Amino acid sequence: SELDQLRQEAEQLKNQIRDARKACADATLSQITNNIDPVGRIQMRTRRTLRGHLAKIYAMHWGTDSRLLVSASQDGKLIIWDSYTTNKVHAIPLRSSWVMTCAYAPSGNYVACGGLDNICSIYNLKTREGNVRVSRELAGHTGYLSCCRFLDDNQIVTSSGDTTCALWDIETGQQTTTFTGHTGDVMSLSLAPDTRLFVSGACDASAKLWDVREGMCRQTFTGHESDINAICFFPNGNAFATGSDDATCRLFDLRADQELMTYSHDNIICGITSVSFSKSGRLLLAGYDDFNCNVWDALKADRAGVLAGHDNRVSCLGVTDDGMAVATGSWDSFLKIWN
Amino acid sequence: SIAQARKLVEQLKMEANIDRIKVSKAAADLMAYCEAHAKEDPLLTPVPASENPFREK
Amino acid sequence: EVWVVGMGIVMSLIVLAIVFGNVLVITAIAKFERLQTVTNYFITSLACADLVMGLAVVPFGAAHILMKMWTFGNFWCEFWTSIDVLCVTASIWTLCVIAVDRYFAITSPFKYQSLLTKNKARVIILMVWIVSGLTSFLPIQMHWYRATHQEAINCYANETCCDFFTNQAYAIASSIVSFYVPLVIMVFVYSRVFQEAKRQLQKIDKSEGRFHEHKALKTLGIIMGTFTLCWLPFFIVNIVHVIQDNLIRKEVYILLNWIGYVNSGFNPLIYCRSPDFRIAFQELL
Amino acid sequence: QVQLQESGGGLVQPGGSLRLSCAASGFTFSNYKMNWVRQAPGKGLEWVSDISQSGASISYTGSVKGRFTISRDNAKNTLYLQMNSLKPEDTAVYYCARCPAPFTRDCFDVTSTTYAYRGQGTQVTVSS
Amino acid sequence: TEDQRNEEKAQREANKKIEKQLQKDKQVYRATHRLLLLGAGESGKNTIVKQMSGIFETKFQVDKVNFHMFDVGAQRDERRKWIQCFNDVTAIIFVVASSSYNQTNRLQAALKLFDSIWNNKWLRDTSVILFLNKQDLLAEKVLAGKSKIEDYFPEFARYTTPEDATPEPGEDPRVTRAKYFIRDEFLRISTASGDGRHYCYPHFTCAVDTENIRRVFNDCRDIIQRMHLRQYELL
Ligand SMILES: CN[C@@H](C)Cc1ccccc1
Repeated sequence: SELDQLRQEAEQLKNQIRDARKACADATLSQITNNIDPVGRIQMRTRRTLRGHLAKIYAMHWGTDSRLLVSASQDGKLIIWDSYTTNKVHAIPLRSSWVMTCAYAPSGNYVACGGLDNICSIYNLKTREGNVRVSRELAGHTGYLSCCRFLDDNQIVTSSGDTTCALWDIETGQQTTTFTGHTGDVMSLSLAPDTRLFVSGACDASAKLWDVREGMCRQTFTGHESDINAICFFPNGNAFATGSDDATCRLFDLRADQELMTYSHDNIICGITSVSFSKSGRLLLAGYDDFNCNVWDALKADRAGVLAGHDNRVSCLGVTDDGMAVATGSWDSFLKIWN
Repeated sequence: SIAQARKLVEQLKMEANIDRIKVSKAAADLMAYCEAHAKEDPLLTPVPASENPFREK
Repeated sequence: EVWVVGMGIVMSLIVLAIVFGNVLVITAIAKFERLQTVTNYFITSLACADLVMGLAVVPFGAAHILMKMWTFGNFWCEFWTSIDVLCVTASIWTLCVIAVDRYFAITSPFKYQSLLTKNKARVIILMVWIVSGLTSFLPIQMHWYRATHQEAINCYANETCCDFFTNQAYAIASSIVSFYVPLVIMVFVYSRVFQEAKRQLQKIDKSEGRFHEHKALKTLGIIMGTFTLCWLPFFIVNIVHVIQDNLIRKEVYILLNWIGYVNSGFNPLIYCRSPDFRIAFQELL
Repeated sequence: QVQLQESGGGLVQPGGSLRLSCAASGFTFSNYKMNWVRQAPGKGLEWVSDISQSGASISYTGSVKGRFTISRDNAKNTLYLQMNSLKPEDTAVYYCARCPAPFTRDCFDVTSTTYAYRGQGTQVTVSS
Repeated sequence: TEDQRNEEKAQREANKKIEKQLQKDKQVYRATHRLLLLGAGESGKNTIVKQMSGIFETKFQVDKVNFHMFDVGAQRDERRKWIQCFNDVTAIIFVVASSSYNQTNRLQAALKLFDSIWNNKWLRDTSVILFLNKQDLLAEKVLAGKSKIEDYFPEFARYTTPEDATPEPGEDPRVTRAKYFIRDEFLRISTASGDGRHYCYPHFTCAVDTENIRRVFNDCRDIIQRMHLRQYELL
């Protein structure tokens, strides 16, 4: 009848897409990169330890100047740190103790936060006198805020645990666009270098590529076997890396529209919470649930080093725009800056 | 019910017909990008302590 | 010659064991930030007192015993006694402070988590050493402890001898202050802690006992079975040999005092056997 | 792409038996604990049974103990449910649900209205 | 470098005030206890709130100690992600309507949810205070010919009331037997893999006025004492 035909058509389309993807699999990255000299061994030491948070930290974000950074903890605090001198530039108390994400504006005049209140709060840091106060409260999501990234000082893209993403205009306070299509909570998002596209990973073992202007999904990637927690673009914007609860990382290309490389090992049976790239994209840094961080050769898929200085879950990880240092946060309420 | 199936079918139809390139070309592009910017990576190639901002305690 | 060689070997082994045990705890606490807690401050104070005892007290006593002579002058004779008294008093009062800390943590769960911070712990630790320093150096170096009998006067003026003669008003005031009051306080607080522990096991069996004292007595018997076993023998003789004469030979007095010295080599084995301390000790060396 | 396809079902006289098969692809079958869930007409999802990675632990609801049986073949990546004695209250759509994550002792969201790692389901009716 | 020295100094006395304020706030943070109120709309979860928009706040004072209760609302029924945010609360209050023993199977769903919460890897240290609401409705349904308990729990007919059971006076053995069977269903899961790091505290509540906050206070006191006793190798 009317039903049971759409399902068969969808299955046929899935088979056609799979065949088209298979027809493009000329070779593999490992075969091509056989002549590449190995990276070797990466030995990083903790250059700074930042203390002052009372509860576990979920989020951090570097500044464009590669010197200041914001961190969010469920003690009810956003702390803005100077990395070079380990001082404290700002301390902002939050109306809701439950915060899951934080962002830092590229200009540096604003920060953003959100969590188990379905509201994104924007904080102005360049007031003429007084202190930091809420300038905008974007509301309308029906689920907890998972991630938020700034586009200029008037636009922001947020992901929510209501299976939808949103693009908001800050001045009016109304969301310009809604991105639908995921069947699970959207856990992370990453902006392209040109800020024209972005990618999101959901709790359905899938990732999607969205165009900001049109508001529609262009490509979908399904290689993982469990929930996706982290996602990050390659420096040139033609690829991206994802991490999940199945304990593997995967590199997906956009032109080829399929997976290129997998980063996993037999002795790792814990999920991956954070993903980041190096300045040149040669090293891929991943935070794990076993209280450790790993460094992978992004072209040869062999582990190159371990960041082992945290006593609890590693929740957030970030690399500066200069590429000099890597900052990691954990559930033990300390930040660590490595070089 | 019917609406979600229709949306899924439309999305699959529109995603089916997109131009692609070979895996070798994408791998070569990634290799070229990684090799071109090797000198500018501070983490990959260690930086002398003179110009390291975090080295001085 | 065999007797003195064996005695020297035993004393050297005791000194090495004490210093090796009491250096590792401090190094681990200083290194690992996970082992930095309010209680660990008291543990560090106790370990420092034991280390000072093992460095500046035991070797000098061993040299005095083996050589049967005090080579140093009269100034180093009175200085050594003051540091000995200071070390023993500080160690005993640190143990009492740890006992009171546990008592307050268990008996008043709500007030403890807020009232006691890292600032007040350091004030208490400093207050313990200030009082012990004033009750050890002042009564000794101001000559309030000298005895009035003939034998004491001979050794007081003579060099080469460092026998500890005390009058009846110092062997009782010092013993009560240093040992007996902390003993009573610790006995009371651990009695209350043990009573509190039994009430919690009587609520887990009454609630979920159909599904599936030994540990409380074992852990509280080790603490009360080595401090009392190592210090009670000395502090009874210390009063008896002054209240009445000729009952205790000086060899017994020396031997019983040295039994209380090895209690400093057992302290890290009681308060530093937690899994965190075990993994910290495994990480280094 | 994780796929769970259910088989079996149909119309069966009271007292009859049915064998339901669940073919799983796209993930490592050995590392996950599997569940059989069902939804009756005009009702919500009900957890029916579950089995662990190696089959050591098996659980049922009180309305199916003694009658229903669950099993898994890890070599062929298949989940089997055998229904020996059937009642008119067993008419429902049966789904084959999967644990959200591997190597975990818990399963949070398997009877939810929406859930990613669940199959299409098969209709089972026992009327007359 | 005079300007550099001036800005560095300004940075130092800017950090000093922030650190002073953080030290002030640490005492307030350490001196309050966070509770996670869970359950379902059918199970009540609001009459508890009555006697003390994505989350709701409640605050109450017991013997001059602070309690904060968190009601999770306006959230989807996928709790496998946002539950991890409540892994350092002192207690999770789990409310279950034991009267609805006849989705239409509330008790089995509650048992499965409790098992999932208990066996979570990030909730291995969190204790649960279990409230079994609507006992009067359960008594009315058991006394009347509404439904049979062994239709969903066939092992109930082989259940004998434990001797330690102390029913309130003026009762019938059937309602006591049903109540204790339901309670032991949760206690089995609680005792299967507790390992002494956390416990479960089941209570029977019908209409008690201001006694629920007293029960929560007593159970939190017990939780803290047991944690302190365990960390000292003493319990
Ligand atoms: C005998 N004077 C004790 C009260 C103190 C003491 C303890 C040990 C060693 C020497 C001295």
